[PDB]
Amino acid sequence: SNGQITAVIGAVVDVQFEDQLPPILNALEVQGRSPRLILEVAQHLGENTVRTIAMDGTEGLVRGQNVLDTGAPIKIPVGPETLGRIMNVIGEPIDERGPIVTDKFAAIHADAPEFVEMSVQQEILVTGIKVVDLLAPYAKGGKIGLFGGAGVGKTVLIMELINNVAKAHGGYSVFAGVGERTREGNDLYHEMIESGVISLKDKTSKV
Amino acid sequence: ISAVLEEKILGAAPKENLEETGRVLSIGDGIARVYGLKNIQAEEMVEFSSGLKGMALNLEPDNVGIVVFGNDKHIKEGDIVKRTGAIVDV
Amino acid sequence: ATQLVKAPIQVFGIEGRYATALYSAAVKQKKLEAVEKDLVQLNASLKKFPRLGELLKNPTLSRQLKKDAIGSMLKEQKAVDLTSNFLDLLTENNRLKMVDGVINAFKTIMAAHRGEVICEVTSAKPLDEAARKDLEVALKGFLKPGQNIKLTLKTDPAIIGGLVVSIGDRFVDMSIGTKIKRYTAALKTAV
Repeated sequence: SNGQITAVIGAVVDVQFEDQLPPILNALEVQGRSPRLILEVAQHLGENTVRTIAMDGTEGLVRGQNVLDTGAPIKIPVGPETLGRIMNVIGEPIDERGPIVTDKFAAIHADAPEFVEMSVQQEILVTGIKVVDLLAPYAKGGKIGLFGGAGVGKTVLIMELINNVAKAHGGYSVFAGVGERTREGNDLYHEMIESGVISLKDKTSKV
Repeated sequence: ISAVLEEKILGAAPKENLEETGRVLSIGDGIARVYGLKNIQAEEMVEFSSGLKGMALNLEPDNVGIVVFGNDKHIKEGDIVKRTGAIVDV
Repeated sequence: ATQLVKAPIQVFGIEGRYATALYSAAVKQKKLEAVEKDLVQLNASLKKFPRLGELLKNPTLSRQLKKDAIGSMLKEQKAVDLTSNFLDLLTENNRLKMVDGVINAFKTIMAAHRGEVICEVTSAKPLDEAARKDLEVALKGFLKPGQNIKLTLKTDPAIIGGLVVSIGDRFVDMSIGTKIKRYTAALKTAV
């Protein structure tokens, strides 16, 4: 369950194992990195070595460095404790608010629901916004495109969607800033603090 | 004396019927390359250890490229793949 | 760098590099004939049992098992330290899958070292008595002193008659079948 780094080419790390080869999409932790480097196995190359993609920077790595296989995919913390927090890809808190103390961890690669687990009725998710609930209704499980540029209340609409769903339906929300700018992310986080959806020390967070 | 030595050398390794059985050299993205399956045919259905199905599409000199009829998470490198003996049918 | 006869042949490739390094190592010491005969015995043992070759050329098996099997089958051949180190170097770099090539490359040496030039003679029918010995006499004058002839004989009725002789540097097609073929081709293309 312990391997060694064979090759380092950009964000691609080839790591060679001895006894047990980790499966695809498993997470391997580099043992010499102080901000810990998690590598996700993308493919098996044969010869007991696997090709992995890096979740963080790669400068300073040396060949032969010890990598520990977790035996599972990237398990991120989940629960009510992650509400109002900011996490990176691997679940570490990056909002300087302390550790995320939880009891539930879940892998980020799971299976889709089956054909018998799906409802035949195409129910709509009522969101309490009159123009949305009348002219362009939101379907449960659907794909929704929210347009808007600068100067329009797109952020305010997003937070109103979060607040109305948490109030009318009792369901929370998750925001995922996939490749977002740091300035826009900081503005969104401070607007979420100001408008009360993200609440510090009150545990009334909704996103 | 020499023949017994080479028999011991052969017996140091496990016995595998590579004509009808194969070991997964690499499994990923629904496509598995296997060492073995010497009597496999083109487009022939195969069964994995986990119960999944596959189709032998590429007949390469070194390995056999098989497209997996299902998720590849249930297949590990070194698993046993056996021929169904027939082309893919429904 | 390496002290030798400075490439008696022109052998290329990574397997040629390994064979020339082994030749240099076995000519610095007086172990050239010993390493030649144990490599011949090793190649004969690999061709005798193809299961050993499949065991060596298996990427699934670890290299420690391969070098243990190599040492086990070299103990019974009563090998020397040079060929043991050569096979350990081959299995260290995972290049033992081409172990048939280097030995063949090592068979390409000790032909120019011993002066043996490969000659191939093909006839319409196999002949003897008045043949063979006069062919050897004719081929003996084709070499500078210090060189020998290694002759391989072939038969093929498709050449009608004559002889097809090939040496390691030149070829001659003085055969009846090719002669009448080009004569008929000339007659068709001209008349």
